[PDB]
Amino acid sequence: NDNITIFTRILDGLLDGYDNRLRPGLGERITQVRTDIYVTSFGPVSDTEMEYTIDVFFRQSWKDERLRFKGPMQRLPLNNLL
Amino acid sequence: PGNMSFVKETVDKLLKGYDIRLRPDFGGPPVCVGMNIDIASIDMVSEVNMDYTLTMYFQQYWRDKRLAYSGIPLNLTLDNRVADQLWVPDTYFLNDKKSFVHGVTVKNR
Amino acid sequence: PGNMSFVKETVDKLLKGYDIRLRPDFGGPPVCVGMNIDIA
Amino acid sequence: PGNMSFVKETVDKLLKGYDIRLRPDFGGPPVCVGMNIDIASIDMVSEVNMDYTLTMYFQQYWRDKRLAYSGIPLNLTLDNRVADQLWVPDTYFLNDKKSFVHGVTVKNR
Ligand SMILES: *[C@@H]1O[C@H](CO)[C@@H](O[C@@H]2O[C@H](CO)[C@@H](O[C@@H]3O[C@H](CO)[C@@H](O)[C@H](O)[C@@H]3O)[C@H](O)[C@H]2NC(C)=O)[C@H](O)[C@H]1NC(C)=O
Ligand SMILES: *[C@@H]1O[C@H](CO)[C@@H](O[C@@H]2O[C@H](CO)[C@@H](O[C@@H]3O[C@H](CO)[C@@H](O)[C@H](O)[C@@H]3O)[C@H](O)[C@H]2NC(C)=O)[C@H](O)[C@H]1NC(C)=O
Repeated sequence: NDNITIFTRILDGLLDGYDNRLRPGLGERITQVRTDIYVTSFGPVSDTEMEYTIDVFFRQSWKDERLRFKGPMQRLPLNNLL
Repeated sequence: PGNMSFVKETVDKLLKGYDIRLRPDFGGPPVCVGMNIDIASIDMVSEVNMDYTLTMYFQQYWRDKRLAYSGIPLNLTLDNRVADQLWVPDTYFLNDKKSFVHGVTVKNR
Repeated sequence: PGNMSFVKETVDKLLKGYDIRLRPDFGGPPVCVGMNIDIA
Repeated sequence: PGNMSFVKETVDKLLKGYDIRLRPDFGGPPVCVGMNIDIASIDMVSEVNMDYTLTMYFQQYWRDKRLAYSGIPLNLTLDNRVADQLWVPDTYFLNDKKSFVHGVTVKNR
């Protein structure tokens, strides 16, 4: 009953004053972006244009210190509009 | 007072504070998205491309306890532009190569 | 008058409080929409 | 530690009051835009179409006094959405037939 309210409160309190123009750790650290690919399908290859099509899930991960939070659960699936 | 202003204020009260960034019953049990399809046509099938073109009316159906309203017996139908103000499932077609929602006059939603 | 300010404050009074989400005469009888086409 | 807030407020101070409409030193001497191109590849060259297709990295340099800052020694890289918040030259290719900026994951700016 209360979670869908306390998490909107948390998230609104999580990105107020948050600036997305800046890297996480802009002033102190290099940002290590862990990356991964799942190839859903490969091809077709084109000999005449010398190209090939590939369809993938492209996955990235990094740590943004601004967004660490405390709450009843340890992982939030957010709407991609965020 | 009156239906027009009454309905306007009811919808505003529904959407006031509605967080699109959280799914229905967030944190609780999963939301069940029932869906059904009416096929307009399969337009063409191509061996050289190993694909086919499908046109369909695609529909989805779920509860959002936040959008429950009282005092109005009607099934409210709203302009499609409300779709950008509501949470909707992230449904997608895995083997889709290329697709689009029809947009003549106004986007077909 | 022909004052453009008079027209502006007239249009703004039409749009103020206007809700695009609700059809004309909502809850009432259906809206009659008259189609017309000129073929190019 | 406090650098994050410091640089945030620095950038906000730069943008606050900044006018997109006016070129650097508007009314004063012209702005010098220096350009570089790194050719990625040249696609098909067509006699039948009397055209050729080119892919490149295209870079432009200019100085805008409104964006000077002193507290941060870094060459400050910013997310590409800032380009919509800054004046940028209206360079265009006078002999192009069809062209686009790449957007593979984010628009390549
Ligand atoms: C608002 O829409 C709902 C549907 O979302 C309408 O409720 C549905 O009304 C129909 C009758 O118009 C009900 O059908 C009946 O159902 C049973 C089987 O469940 C069967 O014995 C009958 O032959 C008949 O088909 C239907 O059950 C009911 N519910 C659903 C989920 O479809 C409602 O009438 C609409 N209200 C207004 C004011 O338009
Ligand atoms: C931020 O970017 C600027 C861009 O101008 C960097 O300036 C760099 O300054 C150095 C030092 O003057 C330039 O070195 C050049 O080297 C050769 C000798 O090796 C000589 O021919 C030139 O007289 C000149 O000194 C360098 O060209 C210049 N640009 C670049 C791209 O390095 C500056 O270093 C950057 N700062 C930081 C903190 O990253």
